[PDB]
Amino acid sequence: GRVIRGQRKGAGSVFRAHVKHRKGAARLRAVDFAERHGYIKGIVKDIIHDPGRGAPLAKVVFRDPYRFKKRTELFIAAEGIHTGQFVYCGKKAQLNIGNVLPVGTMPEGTIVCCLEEKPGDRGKLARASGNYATVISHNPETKKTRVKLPSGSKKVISSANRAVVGVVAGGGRIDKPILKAGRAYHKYKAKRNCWPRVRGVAMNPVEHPFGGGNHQHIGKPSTIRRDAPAGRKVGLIAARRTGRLRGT
Amino acid sequence: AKRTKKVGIVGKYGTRYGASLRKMVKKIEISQHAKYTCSFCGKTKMKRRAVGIWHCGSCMKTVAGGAWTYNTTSAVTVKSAIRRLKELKDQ
Amino acid sequence: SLESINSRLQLVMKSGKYVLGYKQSLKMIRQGKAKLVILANNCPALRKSEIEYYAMLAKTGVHHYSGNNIELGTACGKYYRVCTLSIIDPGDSDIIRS
Amino acid sequence: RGVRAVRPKVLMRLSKTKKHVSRAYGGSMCAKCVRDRIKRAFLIEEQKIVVKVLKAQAQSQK
Amino acid sequence: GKFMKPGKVVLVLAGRYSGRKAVIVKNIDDGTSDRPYSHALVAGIDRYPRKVTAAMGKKKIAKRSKIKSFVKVYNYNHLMPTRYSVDIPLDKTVVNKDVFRDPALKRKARREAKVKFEERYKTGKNKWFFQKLRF
RNA sequence: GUUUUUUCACUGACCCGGUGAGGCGGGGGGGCGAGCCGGGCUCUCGCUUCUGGCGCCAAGCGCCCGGCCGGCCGGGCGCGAC
RNA sequence: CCGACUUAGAACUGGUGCGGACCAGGGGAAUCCGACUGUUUAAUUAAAACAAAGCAUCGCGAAGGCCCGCGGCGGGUGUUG
RNA sequence: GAAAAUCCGGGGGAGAGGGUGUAAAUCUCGCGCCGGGCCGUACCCAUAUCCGCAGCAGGUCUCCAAGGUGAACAGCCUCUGG
Repeated sequence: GRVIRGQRKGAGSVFRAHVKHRKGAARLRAVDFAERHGYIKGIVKDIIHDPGRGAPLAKVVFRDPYRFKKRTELFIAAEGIHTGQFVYCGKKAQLNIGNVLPVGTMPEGTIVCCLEEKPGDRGKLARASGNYATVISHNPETKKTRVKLPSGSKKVISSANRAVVGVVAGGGRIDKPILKAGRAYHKYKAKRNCWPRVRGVAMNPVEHPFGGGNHQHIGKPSTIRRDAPAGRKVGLIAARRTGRLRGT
Repeated sequence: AKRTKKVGIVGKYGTRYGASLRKMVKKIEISQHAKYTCSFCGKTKMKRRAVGIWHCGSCMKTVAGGAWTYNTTSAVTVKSAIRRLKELKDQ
Repeated sequence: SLESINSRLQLVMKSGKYVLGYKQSLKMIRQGKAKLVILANNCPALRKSEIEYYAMLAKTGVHHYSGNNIELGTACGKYYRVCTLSIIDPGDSDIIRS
Repeated sequence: RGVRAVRPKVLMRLSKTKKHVSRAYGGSMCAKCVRDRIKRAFLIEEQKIVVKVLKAQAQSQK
Repeated sequence: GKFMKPGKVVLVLAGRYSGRKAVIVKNIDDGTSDRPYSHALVAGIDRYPRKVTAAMGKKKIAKRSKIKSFVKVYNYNHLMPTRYSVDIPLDKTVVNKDVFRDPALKRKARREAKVKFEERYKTGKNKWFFQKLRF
């Protein structure tokens, strides 16, 4: 009769993200006349560390094309970006690393990142540390650029939506082992309350549907229905195939 | 002197964490603390500040590199590939 | 003529009169002694145009060495790295006509 | 250099000469990267006039 | 030629007049016993003549283009030489190194450069030289 | 014709994304290429990429319009900015 | 000319007493379990239990997965990919 | 590995200022002048002023920190203080 941990996680208060020292929302620049019809120049001020993000960020200070002010945008830092590098953004901007442009105006087999899945959403795809999205093909009619994603699944996109050229920085951080539990404690204090993972077989039967028993077992198949209700849906969710994977 | 046979920087972990998990991590732990050859000055000063962010303590120029190495293998092969498709577009 | 410049640079170091460094070469440009200025490709681009604008006024050839200041220092027979090099008298070198 | 290291709300009291050094971008920017942003502010502006003069060539021949 | 002439325009690179435009009246190629560094005395323009517009007053325009000049010895590396040059006399009789003994004499070299930058501003010759550097 | 109805795009509720709702769509003036013996057209670009400066509150060219003794002391309105 | 603190050596010597009080590790050979550090039933269980790094599948490319909510163009993960 | 109040410098140059003075506009210089309301302020702070029914061997956040012995804020002994 007690709510399971996942149901409690959904509420808030405790299982929310620790957004205090987070150095801001990593997003692209907003589309205007200087993005759609040509390009605009803005300098990389400083590559910076975002607590709760594996990849670093970049304060890229553009000049405002309308106002006397000078705008500053928090980009996902492409691997090989540096301070005082000119990063150009728009249609007529060149095809080199950091130099963001819409996917219709770059060839196929091109590595992108911080890619818009819908035109305007301002950077959503392939934008964790070291992830590369390829430009598979083009469809000049209907604007359908097929894009291979870090998962591997190809997405038909609207070909008028912008990605920063090159892979995201902080690449290959999952190669280093967390050797001691303390390093993992410090990793998840930066993000949200989810780390010290209590396995269901250890939990009592009132808390978790894998609980109880004089032996520490499951007893029921852990592979569960997609329809399965709020609290029961536990273990291998809607598992097509399960057990040990061999080859491809 | 020579003070450890075949534990390097990962000698600081002592007996803990495994043999293969102090035979694998040494490769990372060496590279991330390595004073690399800077490209902007030449000065052996490319010191890792944080994760994927490499800083020169001479020019004061911060570079978004790999996590443990200044340039990961699959970031420089991309750079040449982006530069190859660059020339193949413009002509 | 890429590997011939490593040979010619030695023949200024051994025989000719040279000035390795920026501040000392930026003067020996201004003295009207600089018959060549050699820059490394990883020199500051402010200092690149700074030199190329004095060598406009001096009417002197700015040779862009196709290596970094670490490689240029090795080519110029030193153990220290050097971006800017100016030649006062090449000695027995065709560096100006090459 | 030439500006007092002091609590920020103290500078109401300090005279003008205590707070800035006598130069363009004096007491706001370091003199080393002033004289790099005087040269660049000129040498980039010189390069614009070479573009103004090379534009006066390529159209007169057609 | 040897590009540090007594007619060359020169950017002042450091000091109080950092970014001010100056014209060399004397280059001293070797080091004098007083100033062992290779130096060149310039007479530049401290306060610039302002951007002037049509349909202003006659008496109003006469207030705008008031050049306030300076006179100063700088080094060759506290100055930036340009490709520009100004045809200006600036006689040795006033604009001189004998003028750095008396603050009364220095009100005349500040006044001598003032006039010959003022009454040759209204010509439109050397119109680069009187427009302030943008930084 | 009338309705049952598969299949393409239509927008107009309805949903989503961005924005400080800042240049969208046709058309014209103005530059690159194509075809006829100054001629009238079919389509393309429409201004910034060698460097850790600078850029806001318009210059310019038009036109009416306030006094005093056709000459002397200014504001407003258009392109510039179709 | 002004030294401030130790290390080392040898003498001599007491009724072999002398780290003189105080401070302050019992030691070895094996077995089972848990790698370790950490944690745990406040008031009978501090454990071989929990956690753990590592390892392995599973779901999901956002109108999405996982979850919350009486409700919503609602809310958490999400300042996310 | 905090924001924000707050403060300051800079870059710009719309303006303002006086006509050779009894100078002006102006000053982050040195004096001078006037003012600063409102609320808390005693004492205990723990083997007797707090919380555990109580002068309850429990619990309860900090600041200062002498001499000797000694590796030592260890233990023991002593000074001020109690």
